[PDB]
Amino acid sequence: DSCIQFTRHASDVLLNLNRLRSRDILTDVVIVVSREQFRAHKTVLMACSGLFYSIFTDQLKCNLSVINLDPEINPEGFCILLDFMYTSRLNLREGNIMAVMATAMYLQMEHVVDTCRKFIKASE
Amino acid sequence: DSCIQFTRHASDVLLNLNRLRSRDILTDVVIVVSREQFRAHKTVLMACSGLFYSIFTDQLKCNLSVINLDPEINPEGFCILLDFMYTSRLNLREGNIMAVMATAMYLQMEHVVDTCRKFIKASE
Amino acid sequence: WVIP
Amino acid sequence: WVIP
Ligand SMILES: O=C1Cc2cc(Nc3nc(Cl)ncc3Br)ccc2N1
Ligand SMILES: O=C1Cc2cc(Nc3nc(Cl)ncc3Br)ccc2N1
Ligand SMILES: [Cl-]
Ligand SMILES: [Cl-]
Repeated sequence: DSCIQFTRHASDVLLNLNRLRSRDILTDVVIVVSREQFRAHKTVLMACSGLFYSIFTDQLKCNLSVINLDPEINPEGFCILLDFMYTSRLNLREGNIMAVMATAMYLQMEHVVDTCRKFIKASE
Repeated sequence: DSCIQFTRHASDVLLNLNRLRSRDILTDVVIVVSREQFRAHKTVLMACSGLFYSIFTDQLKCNLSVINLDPEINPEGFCILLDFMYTSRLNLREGNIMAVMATAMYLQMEHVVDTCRKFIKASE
Repeated sequence: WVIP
Repeated sequence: WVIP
């Protein structure tokens, strides 16, 4: 086509989606990870995670307001990944890399899994 | 912080949100523009438009499944802007620039209004 | 704004 | 991935 493109549009959209999350505006699901609860937008979760994409395209699960993750999932690892989904920034540290990679594999977040594997290979 | 960032994350999120729109997945509102109807995600509309941000943060309007725009609004201008919201690409043409700018002013989409004013100033 |  |  003969379209023009606004370079910063996608970043500005995600920044605004994160502002809505911070003020709990139009969040439509709670993700339960052991004793912790995380409110989010189903569409953002689906856009970032192969697991949430499969869950919310399911004709029965699409209508659930609460999703319980596998008990092996670490709440801090999930929190770091939820922040990444809404900001593009990943708080990857020596103390959390194993939990973050295990959570990203479960959530089917391929680019996160890839950088975790590379950071782990560098330290061996 | 000591975060790393994935450059393409915001673009990939928006691409996936547009795929959901194309398959009518988790769309939660219909925007009526005269005889035309456009299905969309309230969160994406709010993230792109000052008008939709004000509408869906309203305690009564946040619960509406149908929003009727002002009858002066052109359906093609709205369609071009809805596409821009979900892709960052604006199909700006000599034949549609006036309708697109008028719609972007009504929707409170400042960057679109700015490029329209510049393209119009160049042709005078 | 750019030419994509 | 970059250092932002
Ligand atoms: O690593 C990742 C990230 C991700 C996101 C989605 N999300 C969607 N995929 C498609 Cl094709 N359409 C709409 C949506 Br929402 C699917 C798989 C994966 N795997
Ligand atoms: O030209 C524009 C585009 C736009 C988008 C929003 N959206 C939001 N703004 C804020 Cl501050 N927080 C959350 C959201 Br969603 C507000 C105003 C405007 N004006
Ligand atoms: Cl990813
Ligand atoms: Cl804009």
